[PDB]
Amino acid sequence: ASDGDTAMKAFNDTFWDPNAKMFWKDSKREKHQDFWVEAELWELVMDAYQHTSDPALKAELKTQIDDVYDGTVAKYGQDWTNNPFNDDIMWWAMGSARAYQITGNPRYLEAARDHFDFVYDTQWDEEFANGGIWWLNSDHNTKNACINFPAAQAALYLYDITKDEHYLNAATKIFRWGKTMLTDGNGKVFDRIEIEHGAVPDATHYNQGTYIGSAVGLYKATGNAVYLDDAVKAAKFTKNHLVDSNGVLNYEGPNGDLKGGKTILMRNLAHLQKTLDETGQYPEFSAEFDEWLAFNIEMAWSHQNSDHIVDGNWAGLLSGTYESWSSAAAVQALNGI
Repeated sequence: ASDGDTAMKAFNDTFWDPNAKMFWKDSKREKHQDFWVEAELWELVMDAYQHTSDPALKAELKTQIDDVYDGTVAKYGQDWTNNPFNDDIMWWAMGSARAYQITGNPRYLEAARDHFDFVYDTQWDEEFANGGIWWLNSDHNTKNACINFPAAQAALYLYDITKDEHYLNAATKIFRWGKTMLTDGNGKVFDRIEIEHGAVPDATHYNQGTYIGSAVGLYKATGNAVYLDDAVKAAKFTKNHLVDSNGVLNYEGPNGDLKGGKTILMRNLAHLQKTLDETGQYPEFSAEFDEWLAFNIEMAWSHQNSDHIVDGNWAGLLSGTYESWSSAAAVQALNGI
C-alpha cells in the first residue's frame, strides 16, 4: 500500500467528474479543467496506474485513461489541429502515445502520430533561429520550450512504439536545437526565443522538466552518455534555482499555466532518479538528488488538508477552495515512475 494510492484516490474524489469524464478545475465542481492541463492530469492518471499495486485503484485508473480521452473528445472533437497553440496539440499527442503504450488501443497511436506529424512536419522551421518548432500555427513570432521539448518527448514515445527511426531522428533534431538555442548549455532552460528580442532566459519547473525527460529518453534510445549528463546538469540547475531558501521547489502561481508546473517537473525528475539509482551513474549526485526529492515530497505532504489534498504552494491553504492543477503536483510526487 502507498501514500500515492491515498493521494490519487483523494484527488479523484475531490476533482473527477464521472458524468462529463473530465476533471473539475477546482473543488467547487463548477467548470472543467483547461484543455492542455487536462492532458497533464491524464498523464497523472497514467503515472498512478503504473505506480499502484492496489487492484481496485489499478483497474479504476486503467478505465479512467479511456474515460479522460472520451470526455475531452466529446467536448473538443478528435482533431485538435485547428487549435492555434502547437503546445496544446503536442501535450495531447504525448498523452496519446502513453495511452497507447498502456492500453494497445489503436485510436491512441493514430491520435499521437497524426497530431505529432502535423506539428513537426508543418511547424519545424530553419529560417528563424536555425531550427525549432513555432509556438503557434497562426502567427510565427516565437519558438518555445513548452512546445519543443514536449515534441521531443512525444517523438521518443512514438519511436519506442513504432521502432520507426524517423521519430528518433525527429526527437534528436528537436532536442539538439533546443539545447543549443533554448538553454545556456549548462542546464538552464530558456522559456522561448522571439524574433524581436531573442532568447528569454526565464526558467520554470515545466520547461526544466520536459528538457530533463527528453534528455533521459534520448539517453535510453541512443546510449549516448551526453544526454544523461544534460539531464543531470538541468536537475542541478533546478534544485539550486527553482527552490525557496530551504530547498523546497518554488510556487510559480498565480500564473494559471505555471502554478501546477511542479506536476510536469516531478514526473520527469522521477525518470532521472530511477535511471541514476538503477545504473549507479553520477553516484554522488544521485544520493544528493534522492535526499532532496524525499525532502520535497515530505514537505509537500506535511501540508495536506483533512481530505489528503495538497495545494501547490508547498511552503504552507486554509481558504477551503483547492484547484486541480495546483493540487496535482503532490499526487504526482507520490506516483513517480
